[PDB]
Amino acid sequence: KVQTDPPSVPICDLYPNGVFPKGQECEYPPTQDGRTAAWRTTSEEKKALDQASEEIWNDFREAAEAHRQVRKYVMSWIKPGMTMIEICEKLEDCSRKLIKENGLNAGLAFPTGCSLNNCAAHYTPNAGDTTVLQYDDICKIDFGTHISGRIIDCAFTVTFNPKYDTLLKAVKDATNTGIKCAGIDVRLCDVGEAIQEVMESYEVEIDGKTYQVKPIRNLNGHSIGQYRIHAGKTVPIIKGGEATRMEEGEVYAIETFGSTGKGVVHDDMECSHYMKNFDVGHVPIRLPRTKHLLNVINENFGTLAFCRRWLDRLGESKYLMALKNLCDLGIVDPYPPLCDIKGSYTAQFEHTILLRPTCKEVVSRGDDY
Ligand SMILES: Cc1ccc(NNC(=O)[C@@H](O)[C@H](N)CC2CCCCC2)cc1
Ligand SMILES: [Mn+2]
Ligand SMILES: [Mn+2]
Repeated sequence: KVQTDPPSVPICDLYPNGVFPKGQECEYPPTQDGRTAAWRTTSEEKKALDQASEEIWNDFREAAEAHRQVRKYVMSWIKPGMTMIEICEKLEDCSRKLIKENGLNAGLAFPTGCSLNNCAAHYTPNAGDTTVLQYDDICKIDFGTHISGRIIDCAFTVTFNPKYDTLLKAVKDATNTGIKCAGIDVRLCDVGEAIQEVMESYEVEIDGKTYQVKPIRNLNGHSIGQYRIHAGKTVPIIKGGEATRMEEGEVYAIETFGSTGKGVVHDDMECSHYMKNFDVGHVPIRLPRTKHLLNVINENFGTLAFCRRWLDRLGESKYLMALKNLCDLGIVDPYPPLCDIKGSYTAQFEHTILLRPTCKEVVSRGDDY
C-alpha cells in the first residue's frame, strides 16, 4: 500500500504478503589468510539453514522498516524550541502506529533516548522535565521497535550547528567500520580495535578548540536476544577486549560513541530507564504496591526496557517507592543517563545486524545511514 504523509499506516498493511524488505546484505569479511566467504551465500547447506529461520529474519525486517519510516519522519520535524517530552511523545506515537503495537507481540523495544551534549545515552525525560532542545545541542536519538521480541536497536545523532559535522562523520564512519569488520568467527576485540582506529583518525575543531575524537571506552555494542536487548556478548569500541568470537545465527547491535571529553561516561541526573533483570525468575511479593507494579511490568514490558513516562501513561501513580523496592530486590535494574565531563560533546550511531548463515544483513540500514 502507500504511506500517508504523517506516517499512520502500519507496516504490515503496506506489505499484505507478509514478506518485509531486506536490509543491506553483505559478503562476510575475508579471513586474515585471504579466505573469502562468498561461498556462504551459495552453499546449499547454509541456504536451507538460513531459510529455516526466515520467519525470524522477517520479523526483524518488519521492525526495521518501522524504524526507518519513523526516523525519517522525526528528522523532518525535530527542531530547537521543542521540549524533549514533545519530541519523545511525537516519535513514540508514530512508532506505536507503524509497528502496530500489540502487547508483548509488537511494540516499542525500549524508550526513546534523546541524550544531550555530554550525556551519551540512557536519557529520556520524566514527567515535569521542562528541558528544551537548543540550536547548539547535540541530541542522540536512540529508539527501538520489535515484533515478537525480535529487537531493532538503531540510533543516530541530531544537530543543527554545522560545527559538529566532522564529529558526527567520525562516529558514523566508526560505526560503519565496525559493521564491516563484523562476521562469523570474527573476534570481538578485533572489531573494537578497528573501530577505535577509524574513530581516532578524525580530528575536529569546535569553537576554537581542536580534538582528536575519542571513542567512549566504557560504552559498547552487544549481541541481541529475543526480548533481551543485551544477550550477553559485548562489542568493544576500543582495543584490549575479549577474544571471544561472533557466531552464526547471532544478532548484534553495532554502536559507537565519540566524545571530546574524557571518553568515559558515568551515571548522572535523574534515572528514567528501567528494565527487568532477564535472569531473575518469579518472585512472590506481598507488599501491595510493589506487587501491583511488578505485575504491570510483567504484563506490559516483560524483559523489555521501559521508562517512567510509560508507567504514567498506563495510569500508574506514586510508584517510585515500589519501583525502588523492585530495584533493591534486584528484580528490576535501573539504567541512569551516562554522561562524559561537563562541556564535552558526544555522538552516536547504531545499527542492528543479522549474522545469517548465508550472509551478513544490516537489517536496519536505510538510505539515510
Ligand atoms: C556499557 C554498555 C553500553 C551500551 C550497551 N548497549 N546499548 C544501549 O544501552 C543502547 O544502545 C539501548 N538502546 C538503550 C537501552 C538498553 C537496555 C537498557 C535500557 C536502555 C551495553 C553496555
Ligand atoms: Mn540503542
Ligand atoms: Mn544498543
